[PDB]
Amino acid sequence: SHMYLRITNIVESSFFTKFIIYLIVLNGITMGLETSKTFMQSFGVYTTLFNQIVITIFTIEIILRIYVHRISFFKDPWSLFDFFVVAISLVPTSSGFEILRVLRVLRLFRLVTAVPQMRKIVSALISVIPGMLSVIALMTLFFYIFAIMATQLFGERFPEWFGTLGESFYTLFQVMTLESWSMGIVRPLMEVYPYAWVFFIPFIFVVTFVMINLVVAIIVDAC
Amino acid sequence: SHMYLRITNIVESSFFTKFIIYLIVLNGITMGLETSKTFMQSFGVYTTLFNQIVITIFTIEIILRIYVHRISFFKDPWSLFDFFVVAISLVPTSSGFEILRVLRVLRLFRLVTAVPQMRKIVSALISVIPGMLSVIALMTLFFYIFAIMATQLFGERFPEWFGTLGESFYTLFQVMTLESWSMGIVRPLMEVYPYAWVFFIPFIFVVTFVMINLVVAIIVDAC
Amino acid sequence: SHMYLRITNIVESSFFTKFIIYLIVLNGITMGLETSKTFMQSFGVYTTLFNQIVITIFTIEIILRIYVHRISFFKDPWSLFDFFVVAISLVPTSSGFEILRVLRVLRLFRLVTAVPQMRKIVSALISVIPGMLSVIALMTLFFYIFAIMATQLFGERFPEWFGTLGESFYTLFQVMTLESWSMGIVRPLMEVYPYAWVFFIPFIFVVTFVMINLVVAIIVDAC
Amino acid sequence: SHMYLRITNIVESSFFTKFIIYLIVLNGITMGLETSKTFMQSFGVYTTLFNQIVITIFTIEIILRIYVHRISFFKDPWSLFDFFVVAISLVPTSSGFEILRVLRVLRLFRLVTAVPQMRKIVSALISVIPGMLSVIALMTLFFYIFAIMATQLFGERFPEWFGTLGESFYTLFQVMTLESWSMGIVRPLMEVYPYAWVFFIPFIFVVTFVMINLVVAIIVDAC
Repeated sequence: SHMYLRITNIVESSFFTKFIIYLIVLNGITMGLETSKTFMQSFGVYTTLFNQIVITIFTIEIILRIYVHRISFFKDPWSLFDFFVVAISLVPTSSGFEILRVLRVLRLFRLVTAVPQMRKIVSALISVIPGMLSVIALMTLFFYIFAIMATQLFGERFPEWFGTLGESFYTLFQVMTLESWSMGIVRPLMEVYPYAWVFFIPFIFVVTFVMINLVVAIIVDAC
Repeated sequence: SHMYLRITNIVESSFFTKFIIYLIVLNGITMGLETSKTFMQSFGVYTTLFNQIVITIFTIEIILRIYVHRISFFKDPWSLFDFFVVAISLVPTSSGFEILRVLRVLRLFRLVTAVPQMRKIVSALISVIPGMLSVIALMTLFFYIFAIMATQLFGERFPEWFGTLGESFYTLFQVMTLESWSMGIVRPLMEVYPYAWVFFIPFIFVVTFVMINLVVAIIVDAC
Repeated sequence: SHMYLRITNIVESSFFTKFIIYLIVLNGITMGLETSKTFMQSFGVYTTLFNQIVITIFTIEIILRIYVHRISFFKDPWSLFDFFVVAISLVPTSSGFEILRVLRVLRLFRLVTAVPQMRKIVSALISVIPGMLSVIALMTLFFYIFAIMATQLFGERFPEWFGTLGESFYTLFQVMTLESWSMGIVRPLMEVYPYAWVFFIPFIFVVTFVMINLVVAIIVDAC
Repeated sequence: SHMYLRITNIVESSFFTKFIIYLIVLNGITMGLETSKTFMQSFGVYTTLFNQIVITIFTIEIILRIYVHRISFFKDPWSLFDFFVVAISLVPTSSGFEILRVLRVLRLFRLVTAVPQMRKIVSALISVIPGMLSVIALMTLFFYIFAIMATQLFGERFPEWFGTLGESFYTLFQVMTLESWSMGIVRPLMEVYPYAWVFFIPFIFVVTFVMINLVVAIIVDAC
């Protein structure tokens, strides 16, 4: 435990944290810049290397933290995130699709993990998630039922919006958000199915009512 | 109570319920695939056969439950649903409209009945319904008053959106959801009726205020 | 007080009320019908006379109520409404504009006055109005300030939406409701005024924040 | 305290305040008319003259208040506003941009300062601001992360909406307000990026959930 505690002193050290938070904010500022074609035609490679540096440093740091915690680590939501967020950043710039190449910017999310209050907020938000799964389940069931009916009621003449179980899923979500649901979807639809309003108005009521209730439940049970 | 009790311990059995819930999730998955033209051609008839089976099994099951409960059953909302939902699934594939054929997917709602907690949610939600009928009535009255005025104020030059008492009902509901209410309806309407904004702004106010007051009456009462 | 109390017995009588509520619902049903060109080409005049009858009866009834209450009447919000709602219905079908001819249907609103619970609801809703005048004032001030700035910043090149203090008032309200504020108004506007987003985003924040607060105040102060 | 106290009893006087509030509502009305080209031509110069007068009077008044308070004044938010608001009104009509010329109508905001209750409202509102900076920070971080990813995922083929870190910022805010988010942006985007819905639906979820959780944290804490 000499080398160990010698490390634990660095890892648990203040300098360490602040230093990582420093690279987060420094790297974060560099990715908004590496966004400019112009800037990349100047300080282009600079930013590229600096990004390679930061990631190395972050791998070292992720390793050091594994020593000091080991099993305790792979049971920490926050460390697990930082783990997978750096691994993605590790996948070679080439091969497969550029998703990984873009998901890379997900590292700036470590400024939520590497900073309390942010952790508190995020924790507080998520705390509610579990209490809504009963409703979130009821909803997804509802959506599935209707998406199926819409695919087989309008997918024929309106393939763009309902030709597929998934196309219907997307359209029904757009209707839920109320986004041009009438001018954009139901009016056109009615030019062929005069009673389509019988399918959609009720759908907008249930989904709305639930959403509203879902919130009134949270507010109400507390105070 | 010889044959009766034999029937009851089965109907009232754990196996029974779970077996019914299993057919729900199986038929449910099957109707999702039955949505695919490809699968329709590559695994169709079997799916068609499976559906007929499920419904048969459900009729047997619905009968067994009326034995074990009789008059108790017809007074249970949850069973009444399961009743009418399977009945709809009974009407022959042909004849009349295909809605009865598309309405069958409504059986997947038995998973709300056959599963507690789901029952609780749906119960919790509906519990509020009656506590809003006063407002829901006031609103519907409001809508009727305005739908009539708009039909006779704009239906002449704007048949599509207000030519009928019901077309006005639809448009006013769209205005309530605030969907394209200005670019879509009022701006165009004003190209002919410069003061039309005198009709719609107040309407959007009343309807909005009431909606909000409605939700505020709900959570406030809780704390 | 013999003839008087003899009247007061009729006016305060149950039969009376129910009888007026009967004509309300009967007349209300007739105005939704008198909405159909077809129906008016059949039972056309019938409905016309029946509407004349109802209004006469309502004038008698309004007179009888003045006797029984006198000064107490012109201090009753509900009676005052019924008063002005019938007077409008009294103005000759001809002369001036058809507004009066259409405002006529405002009488069906007497089913809110002529029925408790409806009265309660409406009373409960309005109860809050006075407590929001401080905010409603702040808002209108805000709107006036911005409507002025927008008229003089965009009315030049965008006269349809801001060429007038009032055109700007309408557009700013549409922006508040968030109705195609971006695609419809700001994007187009930015094709000429690159920083227009500096005027509108802040406007959407203030207006939104306030609206939200305005409600959180109500909810919160109670329980 | 000879000249000082003479100055104070005037500045601290009822007359003074009311006189200032009177000029606000007068100048306020005047700027509404100054909005009319007709009035501009039919009553213009007088209006122009009146405005110069008002501002002079307000400078005198702003000076008198710094005497009576001195260092106390510069530490008062309400007076600081009135200060900077009149200063802007001082910059010569010409030179630079006309914004300083349009920003003058911001003086009508002194009616929020010069009138209590208005001060209270604005104070009550702002009181909450600090109690949300944790979330407002988390959100802005979120927006930055996504604005960067979208600029490099769609800015190439969709310059208008995502070609710049800031164009993406604008579009993502529009998506947040849910304005044309589907018909307007995602549907079109999918014509090239079929999985783009994987980016936007989750974004609309996080942003929505947080917004709601935000308002729920506010009223709950109150009861």
